Amino acid sequence: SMPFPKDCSQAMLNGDTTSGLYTIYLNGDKAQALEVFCDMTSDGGGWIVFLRRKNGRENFYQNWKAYAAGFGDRREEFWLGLDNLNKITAQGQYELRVDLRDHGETAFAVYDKFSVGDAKTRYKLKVEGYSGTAGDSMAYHNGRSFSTFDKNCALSYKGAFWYRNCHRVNLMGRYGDNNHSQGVNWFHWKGHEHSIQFAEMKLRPSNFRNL
Ligand SMILES: Cc1nc(CN2CCC(CN)CC2)cs1
Repeated sequence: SMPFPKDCSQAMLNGDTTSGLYTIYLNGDKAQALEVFCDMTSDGGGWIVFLRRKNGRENFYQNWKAYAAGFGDRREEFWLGLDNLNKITAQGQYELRVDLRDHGETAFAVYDKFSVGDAKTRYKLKVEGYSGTAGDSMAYHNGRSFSTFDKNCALSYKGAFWYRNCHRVNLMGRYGDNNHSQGVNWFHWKGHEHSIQFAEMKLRPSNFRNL
């Protein structure tokens, strides 16, 4: 086992094949512990989950400081934090996976390259190299800074995201809200008048597939 695994891929290879809460260590530093939910089952596992929507119990209409730090219950609905995502994605080349489920239908998107810049970039999104069944709805968002109501699409749609003008992905939108562009949307799968029941965003090293 690795003593200070830097992501859920290093924590998995530690043999641990059950999804749930694990400690990772940013940059392998024992003083930078972070509790994360590891999805150890989806497409070979090793995924740090950083967003989960499943029941509408948690409020995602939150401010910059909340999006920077993270909020919620890692075992249920939560947001890991942009500062965490920046520090994880700085460690190497990561891939993004998005898992969606709504009334029994499932879809996914993988982006071979995923990074989140630091606070001086307003946590700029990079997403490249799409494959999947959900449809490439993140391309629209590529290179955009993060937006909250206090730093306007966030205000106008009551969510938070790497907004442009405004969105094709709104996974931090209002749960069960089928009003145009208000809900948990992935436009190229279910459009803007269909709020998705279940959504996860997760990351792991892009080289995991052949390590
Ligand atoms: C007493 C505290 N509550 C939190 C909330 N959230 C931040 C940790 C995690 C994101 N990195 C999701 C949950 C942090 S410290």
